[PDB]
Amino acid sequence: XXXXXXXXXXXXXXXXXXXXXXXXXXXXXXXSTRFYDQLNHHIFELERKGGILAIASLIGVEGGNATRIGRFANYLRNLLPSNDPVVMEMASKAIGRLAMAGDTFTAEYVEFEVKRALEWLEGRRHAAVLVLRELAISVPTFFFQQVQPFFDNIFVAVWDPKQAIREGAVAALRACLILTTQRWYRHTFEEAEKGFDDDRIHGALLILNELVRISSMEGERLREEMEEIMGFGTKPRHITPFTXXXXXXXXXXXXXXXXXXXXXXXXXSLIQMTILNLLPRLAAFRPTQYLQDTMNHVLSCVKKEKERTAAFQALGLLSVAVRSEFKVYLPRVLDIIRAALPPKVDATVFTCISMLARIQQDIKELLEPMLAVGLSPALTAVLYDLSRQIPQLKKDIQDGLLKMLSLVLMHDVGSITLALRTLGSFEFELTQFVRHCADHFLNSEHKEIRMEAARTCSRLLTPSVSQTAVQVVADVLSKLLVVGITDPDPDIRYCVLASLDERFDAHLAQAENLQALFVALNDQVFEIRELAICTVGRLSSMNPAFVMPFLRKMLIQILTELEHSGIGRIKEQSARMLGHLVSNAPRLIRPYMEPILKALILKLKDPNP
Amino acid sequence: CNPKSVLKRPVTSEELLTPGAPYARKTFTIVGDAVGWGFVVRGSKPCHIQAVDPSGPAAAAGMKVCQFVVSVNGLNVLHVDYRTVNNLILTGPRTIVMEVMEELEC
Repeated sequence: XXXXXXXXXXXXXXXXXXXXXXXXXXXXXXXSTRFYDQLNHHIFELERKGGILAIASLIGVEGGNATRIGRFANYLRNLLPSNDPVVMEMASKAIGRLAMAGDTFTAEYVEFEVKRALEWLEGRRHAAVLVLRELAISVPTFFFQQVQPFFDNIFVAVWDPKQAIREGAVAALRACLILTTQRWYRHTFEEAEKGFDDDRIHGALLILNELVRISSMEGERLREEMEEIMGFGTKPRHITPFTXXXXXXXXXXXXXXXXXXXXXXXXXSLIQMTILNLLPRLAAFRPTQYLQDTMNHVLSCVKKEKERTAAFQALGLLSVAVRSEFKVYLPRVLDIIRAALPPKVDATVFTCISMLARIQQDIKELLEPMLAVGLSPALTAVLYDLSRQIPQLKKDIQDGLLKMLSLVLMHDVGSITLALRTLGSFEFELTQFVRHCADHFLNSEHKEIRMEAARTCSRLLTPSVSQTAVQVVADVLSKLLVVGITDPDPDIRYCVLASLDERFDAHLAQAENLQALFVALNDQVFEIRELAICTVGRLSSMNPAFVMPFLRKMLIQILTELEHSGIGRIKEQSARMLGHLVSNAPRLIRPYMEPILKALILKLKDPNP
Repeated sequence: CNPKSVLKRPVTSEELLTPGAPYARKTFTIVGDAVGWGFVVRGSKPCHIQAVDPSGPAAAAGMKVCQFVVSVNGLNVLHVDYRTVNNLILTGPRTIVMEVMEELEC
């Protein structure tokens, strides 16, 4: 593990590289110490991306130690003064992961970086900013240790004519003001308004938003969820298995934003980017003159390009905020949506149609161009949440939506995968399709299609009296059992086995199906074997005449592998397996408890954890 | 004297049903918690909210004491007993969709 692992370490420094580092982290799970320090130093000095992948991954898994911290601290202190882009952000993330290790040296290491970060406040300035931002998230306590130097130095450095600093330093000021609000504000507004009085425009708006956005999360919670786009009554198992100035200056923040809603109409893409995000959240606190200054900049950016993506998102927040007064601007907004969709970016258009109602019967006619755009994860998430919020015609939604599904599932690869996610994501109202899908997965060499089509058929058999329907379910489940036994790819076997829920226990308990399951108890994968004995044990009440004789042979084998095999793993696996037997088949095991307990006591008096 | 009643409004039956005027409807979605939602509804006909835990998730998402409910998790419960609604909320999912009458200080 010195030179042989050095061959893959050199192939990691030279897709596969990220997996080579992921395999190194996985190698740190099983795991000499001196050779790993030399191997990390070999990759460091040479390339820098693989060196950070070697340092950070090992430290997280192998565990921070006084030896490891004292050595690797010098390596991290060398990267920061001078480094390339991309590598710099990776080295700053390796600081955050080291600072969240929870060691005694963390107090010294964090405050060492923070003190030097204040000295700087360009690979020096932006590095210190990423250090302070990640430490503010990971370590709130020591980030608060230097607050007065924090604000004073940063309000000077932010307003320098730079773009990388403005992107990161506001996220550090964001991370600071969140910690300040939960626990300065006068010194923030003073230096911000001094800076506002064209590089010194788009920065003030983010500071003004700080008072509006933190005081009212209601604006952010709508935007944060759209960007991403059990039960209390369950009976537990009888055998437990082992386990102020932000609101008073809110409109004032908008008053200094209203003037910054038409002044910087077209300056210098970068400034326009900060304007179009902030305006809806500022208006969402207090909506028309503020909107008119917003609408002039926002509406003009929708027709333009490089901003249309954020333009509808701002308008979607604006549509929820401005409820009644928006009806005047219906012809303006709807004409761009009716023109934008035919070209197919438009993933936002559907999200905002959900946020626009968040209504009229016109939307019913608006669906027929909407659906003609194409299969996207936003559209089907919207139409599901459309029938949630406004279930006026939930049947008409399902009527039209099933017509789309029929066209899709009648007739590349990643779309059919997502099309199965489409069929399987939200509720629906499917016999021929599934009997035809039983051919597709068998006759598909794509691993991901088989893995998803399995999830689909088991879900569409949730309605589980006509004999033909039962025989169909029996046929489909027989094909699934064949795939679950014979498929080479254990991932497909893993999904199928996991898909055999409580719902199917009436069908799995059939004689023919149970004879298949018995073969499955000799599976290559122990975990599937574990899950199978759980299923078989659970069925031992339904059909004890078959299950109890078969578990008896298995019980002997478990105790044979336990007692007679002189190997840690096999004995360890056998105990775990006997665990699942006790829990799932308690009737069988009670008469035989004294033999088992003597064997287990003997294992307890044996001289691997 | 064993029961406690904290609702000033004697009856709101048919007072709510009329559109507009005294209140403005709002829909509150409450997510389940390990310690429970922390609200009680004790209105016979209108099923008004009896009390709300100030530190609970419901109080964070509005849910003031002086409110009336008519629908829970979609199903309309405008005219049922409070205990019957209590059965529905417990038998339902962890996250509860609730509509609050939310009288506007009248």
